[PDB]
Amino acid sequence: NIKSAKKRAIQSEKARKHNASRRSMMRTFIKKVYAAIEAGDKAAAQKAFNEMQPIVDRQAAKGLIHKNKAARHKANLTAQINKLA
Amino acid sequence: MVTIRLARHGAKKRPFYQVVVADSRNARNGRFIERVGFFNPIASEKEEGTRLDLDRIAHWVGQGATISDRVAALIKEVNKAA
Amino acid sequence: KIRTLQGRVVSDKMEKSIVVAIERFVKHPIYGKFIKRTTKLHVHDENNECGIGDVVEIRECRPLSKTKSWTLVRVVEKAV
Amino acid sequence: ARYLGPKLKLSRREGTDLFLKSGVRAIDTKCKIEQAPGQHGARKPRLSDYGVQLREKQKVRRIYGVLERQFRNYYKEAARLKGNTGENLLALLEGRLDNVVYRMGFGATRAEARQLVSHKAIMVNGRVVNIASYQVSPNDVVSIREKAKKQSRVKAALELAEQREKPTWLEVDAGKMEGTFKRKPERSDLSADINEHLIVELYSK
RNA sequence: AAUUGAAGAGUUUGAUCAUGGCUCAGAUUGAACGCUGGCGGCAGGCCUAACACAUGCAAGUCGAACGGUAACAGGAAGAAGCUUGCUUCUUUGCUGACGAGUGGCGGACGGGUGAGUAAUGUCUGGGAAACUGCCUGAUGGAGGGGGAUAACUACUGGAAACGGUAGCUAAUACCGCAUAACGUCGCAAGACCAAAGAGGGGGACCUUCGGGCCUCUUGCCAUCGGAUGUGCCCAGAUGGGAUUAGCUAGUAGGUGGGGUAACGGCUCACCUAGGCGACGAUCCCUAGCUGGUCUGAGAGGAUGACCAGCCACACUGGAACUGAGACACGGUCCAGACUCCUACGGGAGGCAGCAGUGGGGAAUAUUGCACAAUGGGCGCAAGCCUGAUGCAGCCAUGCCGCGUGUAUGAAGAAGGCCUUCGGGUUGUAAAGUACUUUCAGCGGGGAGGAAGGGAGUAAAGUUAAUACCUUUGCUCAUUGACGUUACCCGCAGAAGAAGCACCGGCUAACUCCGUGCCAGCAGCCGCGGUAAUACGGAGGGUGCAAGCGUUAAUCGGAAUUACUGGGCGUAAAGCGCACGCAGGCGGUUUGUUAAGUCAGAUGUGAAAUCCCCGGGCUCAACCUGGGAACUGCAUCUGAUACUGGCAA
Repeated sequence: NIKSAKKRAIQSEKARKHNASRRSMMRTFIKKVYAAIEAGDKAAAQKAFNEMQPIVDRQAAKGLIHKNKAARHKANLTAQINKLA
Repeated sequence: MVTIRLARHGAKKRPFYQVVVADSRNARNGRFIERVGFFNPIASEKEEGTRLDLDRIAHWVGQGATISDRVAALIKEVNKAA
Repeated sequence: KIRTLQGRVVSDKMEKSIVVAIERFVKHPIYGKFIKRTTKLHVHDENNECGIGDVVEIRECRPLSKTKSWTLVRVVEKAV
Repeated sequence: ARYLGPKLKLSRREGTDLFLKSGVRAIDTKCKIEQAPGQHGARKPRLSDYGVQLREKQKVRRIYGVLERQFRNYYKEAARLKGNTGENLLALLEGRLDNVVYRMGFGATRAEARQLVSHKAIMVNGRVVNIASYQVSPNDVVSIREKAKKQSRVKAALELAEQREKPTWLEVDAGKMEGTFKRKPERSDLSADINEHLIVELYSK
């Protein structure tokens, strides 16, 4: 409707696309981690955890994951590897 | 933002402003944290016209509160005594 | 100190938890008679030491399940 | 909002001189007082208990020229004030500005005093008060303005002020044509024949 | 000083006393209707169709973030009529600025409505497992690069709405890289995580002579605090129905995984078989809740329009996206009903914002003026926006104030009505006479709501700088929608200004005439069938008064649900009689506890409202200062007589 709501519509669409991509990459890295924990692999899962840590902290800082969630992930996953190793 | 601001309470064509401390996104005559003085722009030429608790104002500005232009003008009017 | 209550165990049979009846003794607002009045509470206990018919003190904590925001401190008076 | 009719008729239903035509002459002499308040006025009423209470309230209102919602508000204010509600009610009726202008001899009647008050001929404390029911505080000076001073009425009215009893709670002085309401009138200082317990009991039913 | 507070009557009977119902007298209202209507002040105004909506406004702003120039006005340069001295035209964002666009912030506030919701809500009191844009304090960082994409241009699809394709460009847009804590994870060892510039001014130096460089202001990032706001939990309280007694399988709990900002069946797998319920679950009807309002002596009863706090909703049903915050009134998506446009392929809309329409209804307002004030958004500010708000319009809808004159005046005029025809009454009423001008009308004068903001100085601070900026004084023009304002003065003349109900008893106030169980009246008792104080008219009176009556609704009276504060032999009312569980109550003495109870303290019980003492509007209504109050709850400290617990 005829306003500056049109601009918020198009910006929220653009940011929807950007956030969906970054959120999807973050979730795939976390799937790498506890999909490596599905098999009994310690150092493979540690390599995947080191691969996911900067991106989850980074998406926490960029403002789309709200860092407590960031913390939870790494906390949960650390538990999984010292349940395993 | 919390704001020390005026809030219109008198009758029609006869305002009495009460200076309060409100969360700034409330209504004018709505919800406030504490009232801290008043300002009658008439009152008569008698004694006061305005009293205003400077200790609580200094407390809230210490907390981070902002002050509108009228309340700043009233503190600049009642400076310490006059 | 902490605010706590006292009550008696009304039933027992649940997996590391208990349920406690509290007896508050309140005056009727219209009639002026002091009337007994209960408050059943789902109360948590680790390792379920208290059985049925006990008397137990009880404090409030974070939620531990649905209702269940209460946890014991001291089991007294278990006498059967 | 005020009466505007035959006055001596009101004074004749009550059976008592309500001072409604004080004016030039002496005691009535052309009223046929007591005799006939209407066509069947020669009949004795055999009045009820509601009739005596009502008729007492009407006596007082028809004296002071007050209508019912205003009188009723005086009863509420006299009730809430501390003390004796009959005496408080007469103290509220005696502090009226048109009454104080009548007591000082500035008007011949209370309606003439009410027209002096109404036609901006009266100041209190050096400010002109246009209002019949202004409530004169103690230690006030109420006077006539320079306009409507030395008009005939007030002079004649002061001429008939000496025929009356010179109220104790005033400073009547007619030289300067200014007066001082000094204190509230005591119940024993006014009129002696109105029964205010009847109007307390009238409003308290 | 803050509770000075309580009325009855009519009607059962031939009469009585009692019981008992019905009814009246009071106060109130978002009121409507009937008759009447002068002025002002302050308030209030769709209670019904959460029905459908024409039209106009209700949310924008910033160039001191960025590419840029669509206009407007200048500047520079060129050419021309050339009056060689002024105009016309053109290239240049060069400048003040600015359409469109990117970007930041706001559109989650403000404003509306009460549909749903009987307890995921509200009120009161506790709590822990939290997030928090803007605002504030502290500690520090703010280095070095890259790829894009709008706008723009060129085609192109479409009736339109709206797109598509190919190139170009910027940033405080976006992304890496470095850096790394008193940050995250980890027991540690360690691992890992961010950023953005812009503006004002300037001595010297270096200029690829655009600017580097210095300084100030402002912005960015990280962490820890604070304040505010929000999310979550518990206990108690907050309608009616038992002619609704069983309800519940993610249901109740546990373990582990996931999820959220955060605890949690929030979710899933497995294990246990619980959980709720006669202290009323479940079902059904109704309903937004509260501060409060009305009534009441009070306790209560009814209610929750305005004003303020909380919740919920935004055509209907659902969903998420962006964001600090929404599952979003003037956002997105889908579906549905309706309405509209169409080239028939498809599109568009959402007044329960403010005015306004149509409809519904007994009923409820202007398609107004202004941002001057107060507040909000944006902005360094100027300022722009603001149907919030200030005001104005209409309406007796309420409350309050004032007016319609005042004094005199007996020939007790005339006329009306009654009359025992003597007179009485209307009635000092009118007329006459003498005064006054409130308000309305006319003409002048004229506060206050106006504080700020702008432009020059002077001083101080900062600094390399006597710049720039900030602060404080001083000076100069100014800033009012209301508004021919409030108010004051002058003018002319009583001149423009009184109705409505009632008169048998209750209930204040009476006769005549007309009608004759009719016409009709009525709240109850009841009037009217020929001399009606009850009907209709007249005279007279009574009550209220710019109002007055009727109707609807609430409380009172009603001690007719009785807690205060009732009853049960015969008026209604003792189970047909017992036994007895849960429940209620419990002799007497001592000791202990202190739960009830009592006393004090602290925190809270929002503000307004009620009450008290004051203050301002000429008074009043109204506004307002301080107190009291909010009868409560929680915690701590005591007392131990009574009740309870425990022991004897």
